[PDB]
Amino acid sequence: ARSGNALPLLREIAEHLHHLLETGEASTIDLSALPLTPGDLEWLRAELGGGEVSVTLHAGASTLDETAFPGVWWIIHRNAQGAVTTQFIEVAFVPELVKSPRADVAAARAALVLRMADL
Amino acid sequence: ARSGNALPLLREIAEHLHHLLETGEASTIDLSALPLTPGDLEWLRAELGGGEVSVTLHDGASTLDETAFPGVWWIIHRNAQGAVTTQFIEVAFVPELVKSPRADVAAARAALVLRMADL
Repeated sequence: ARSGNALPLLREIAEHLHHLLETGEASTIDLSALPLTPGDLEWLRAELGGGEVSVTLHAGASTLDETAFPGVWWIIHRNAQGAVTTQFIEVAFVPELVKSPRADVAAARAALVLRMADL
Repeated sequence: ARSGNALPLLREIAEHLHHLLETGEASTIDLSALPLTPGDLEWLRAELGGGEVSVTLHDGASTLDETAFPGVWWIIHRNAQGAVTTQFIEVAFVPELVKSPRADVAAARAALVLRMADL
């Protein structure tokens, strides 16, 4: 039912939280790195619990849910039909994917300026 | 019923975007405080569109939605009764509210270390 791989997973998460706090460096754990059972991932999800912040990223669709441990985010990527393709744990103040990149923000401003000329 | 008074807001947004890029400083446009009609706000929300990131935060609940323009976010907080307490645009790389504070992450680390001893 369970592989026992889920607990070294918790120690890794704790180490990543330490790293985040000391360096500000975020990290990700690819859950497909280990052969986890529906049981392992199921147990890990239950241990981590649910937080107060839920994010949807539209590509397919991803969900980035803060667990009950602030700074620990459960990430599920799904295809356009809803099938899960990959799952990760990200240790971060906010997942990097949520942030608007600088080049995109500059291009946003340009788009807006152009749009203003047609209104 | 539209008054035409939301159109200047596109220029304001474009200026805030320039400011964010040049200075790294986020800005806000307090929509609730402006003399806009409901029609004006619907027009603006429709014009800015929906983007790649949607966030839900659960005191009452907030929605932090990226618009079609990267760096431009539409924020709404409702109290437990559903009443909007604030609605605003946030020009930022990520809204401040989604980030887990350092003190909360430090407590998470302590909690996880303690929990591991029980497994």
